[PDB]
Amino acid sequence: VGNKNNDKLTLWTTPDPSPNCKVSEEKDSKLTLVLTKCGSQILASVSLLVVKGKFANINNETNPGEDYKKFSVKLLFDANGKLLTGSSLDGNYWNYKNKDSVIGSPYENAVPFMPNSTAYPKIINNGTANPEDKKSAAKKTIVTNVYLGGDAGQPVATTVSFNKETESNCVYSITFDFAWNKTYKNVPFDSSSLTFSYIAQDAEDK
Amino acid sequence: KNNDKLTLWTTPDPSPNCKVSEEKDSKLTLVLTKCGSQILASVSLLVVKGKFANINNETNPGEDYKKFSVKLLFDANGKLLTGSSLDGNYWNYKNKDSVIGSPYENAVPFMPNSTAYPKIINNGTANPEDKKSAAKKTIVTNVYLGGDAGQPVATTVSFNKETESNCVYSITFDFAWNKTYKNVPFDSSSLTFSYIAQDAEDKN
Amino acid sequence: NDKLTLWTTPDPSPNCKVSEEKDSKLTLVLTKCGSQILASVSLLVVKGKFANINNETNPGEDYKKFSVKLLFDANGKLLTGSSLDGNYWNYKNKDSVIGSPYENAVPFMPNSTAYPKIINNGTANPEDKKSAAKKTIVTNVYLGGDAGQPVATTVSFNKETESNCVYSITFDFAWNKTYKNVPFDSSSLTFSYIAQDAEDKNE
Ligand SMILES: N[C@@H](CCC(=O)O)C(=O)O
Repeated sequence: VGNKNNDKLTLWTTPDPSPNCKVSEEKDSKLTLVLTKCGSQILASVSLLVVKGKFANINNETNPGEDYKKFSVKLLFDANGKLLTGSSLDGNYWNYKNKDSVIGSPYENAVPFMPNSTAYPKIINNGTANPEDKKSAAKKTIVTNVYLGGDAGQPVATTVSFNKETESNCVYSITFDFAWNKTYKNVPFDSSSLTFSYIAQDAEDK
Repeated sequence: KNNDKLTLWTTPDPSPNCKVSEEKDSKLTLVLTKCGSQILASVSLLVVKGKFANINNETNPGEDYKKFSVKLLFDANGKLLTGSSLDGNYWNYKNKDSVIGSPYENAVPFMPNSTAYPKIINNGTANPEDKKSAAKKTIVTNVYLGGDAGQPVATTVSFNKETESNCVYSITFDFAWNKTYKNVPFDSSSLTFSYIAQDAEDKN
Repeated sequence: NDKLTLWTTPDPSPNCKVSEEKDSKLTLVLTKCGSQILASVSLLVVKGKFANINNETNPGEDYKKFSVKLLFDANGKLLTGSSLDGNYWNYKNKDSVIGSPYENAVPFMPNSTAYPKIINNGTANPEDKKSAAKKTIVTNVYLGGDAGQPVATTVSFNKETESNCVYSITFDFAWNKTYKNVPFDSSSLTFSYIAQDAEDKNE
């Protein structure tokens, strides 16, 4: 209920979260996500440690199926930038920064942290596959690798997508898709930190 | 009014604004955000007509159909020069999802640092201690066509590499691929990068 | 722009030890964007073992990797065991450094909570498990800015204990290719990390 130390320029999970995320089951993972506002862009840092279930100890020798070689983590946001319930991330410690924790009250508005609707539109598809007015599927996308245990020999194909989701009537979204072709033998899903940026939505006029 | 001199951009949803093969054959979305001593940049390229709108290296083998470059040339004041791939009409400081009413006079603080990224590196028989870095002017990475991890494109961002139109600063995007792509539009995933900024003139 | 940048200078003299004293130029710029540091790093080695890599004539594993460490004290000052010399490691003034050594750069240090110095999980319950990998960024830089000359690059935060350091930034470089007369001249790498907060002043 009010502090001098709360910065509305950082929206985060806290830097050292308790289990806060669903990969396979409730609270089976720690998502560390920091969104820092640098004006027109968000500067983001993401790492995922899964602490129990299917992906806490990957073994594709003993679990060869394709459902054991990929998963997705979704953040769904409403018109005001609030986290919606169908999200992978629990909202309890998803809030503006105060020291190494969150502000006293849940945030009302985080639109300026949302991926820009104009740059990253949710998309309409009829007929005209190309009148040369065609809009970019890929632009909403960052494609890279993270590395399990910070080992360069354990890559995981990582796709960050902006405003790709429609679930729970969301207006904005950030999706992390992880997938690997290597057949990993007893490798915890513990991802190296990934820096990325996206163009920010502006605050509403009045 | 709402005009933000901490962002220099193409607008987030540009009309065709770029030449890859021919005039206005592509949409370059480039956002430069000033974070003091560094520029934070996001770039994506959609080509909407010509050679690279639908890559088919089965029907177009050989290497002029497997690479191209996009150049931004800047003068002493950071203004976009005419030989640039990018058209300057909607290259300007931000105003609420568009550009400011008038063309900018100065964007030096957005330019790649001359000291960090000197125009000409040629280390002679110079002493080791005096040697300058060719690679430092360079970022080497991949973007992915259609946001598909199986469609990589070797991407080099180069700073102050260009001499064209007697430019003092430049940003170059070189794209190339070895995969023989069958009907893949050049529609690149977004690339985040940073570079060291030139200081403002005089009393900075 | 000035107390918000901690750097090597953009065009440094030899300032770094890879094999021997002042055998390399580390360009490191740390820019404060509030809760995160925005970083650019590039390494040119100008003499010794790694100035002209030849793994045909020097096949051993000690010729195919090396590490560059920055060790920091409680106040964020560079400690002497560091690879980087502290003479031109300071807050920015134009394309150079301030007249006097800095007293405090805690707000540039990698967050202790996000990147704990010792965090090992013998007799830890799942919920209490701490991440080795989170302290890590793993990527490639490219020698000469050539896409055919990759170097596996790991940036690690608060991994070092040397000289009783409180914070650290480590650059590990390694390659499997057998390079024949390739100077170690790395392409620039952008990265960010979560920043330590300034300590509470007047309570
Ligand atoms: N270097 C500028 C900075 C302007 C400011 O910080 O307001 C000046 O003092 O002229």
